[PDB]
Amino acid sequence: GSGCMPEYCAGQCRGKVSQDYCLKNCRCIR
Repeated sequence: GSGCMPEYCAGQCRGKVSQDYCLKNCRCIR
């Protein structure tokens, strides 16, 4: 995606689904 690097997403957002919301769309899931 755009607006966030993969290392920013996975370094703080848990698991694989919350990471994948950040990778596609730059948000983290509930």
